[PDB]
Amino acid sequence: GTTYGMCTKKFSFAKNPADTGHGTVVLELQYTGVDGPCKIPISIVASLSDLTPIGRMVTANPYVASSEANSKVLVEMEPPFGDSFIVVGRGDKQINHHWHKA
Amino acid sequence: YGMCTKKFSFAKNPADTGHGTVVLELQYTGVDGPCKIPISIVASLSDLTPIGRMVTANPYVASSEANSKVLVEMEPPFGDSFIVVGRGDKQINHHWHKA
Repeated sequence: GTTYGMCTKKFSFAKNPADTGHGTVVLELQYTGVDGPCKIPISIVASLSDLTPIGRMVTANPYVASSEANSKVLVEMEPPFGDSFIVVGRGDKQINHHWHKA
Repeated sequence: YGMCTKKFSFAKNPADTGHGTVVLELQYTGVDGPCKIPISIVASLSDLTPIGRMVTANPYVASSEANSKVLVEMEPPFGDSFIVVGRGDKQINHHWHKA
């Protein structure tokens, strides 16, 4: 079927975020789980204490495409001016990467 | 990271989600990744102006590694439309109907 949940397992940053030539950043994620297809819990936040989404996901609503473990997904994003964190996963699964834009 | 240059294929029959969208599993054997997938919804093969909405907006082939699969979700208009992936002699298409 096509009833997909949020991915339940940890991701890793397979390649750390890098700037494009059009004012965005791209980040390669690797998914450790086998519950794909599943929706990636990714957002950009002001701090780890307030996970209100800010910034802009350019690759919006990305999915892990497969139940195969260690699948990779590339996400393009536009962090806000100033400080933010890219956060993937929730609770004890959460990984984070700080970003500063001047 | 420009547009992917090679022809894609669909891994399975395009699937109605029930909530008015279509999910496609795109396969790619090119080695020019990471690259942006040239996918859109159009009214007809004669007018490729994008219509509808990309739910999975701006999807990419994730790296230079061949043999990947990318899940794309799109909201076509009600009625007839075409899913189109690729350009020119690389273009593939699928006629979609939404009721």
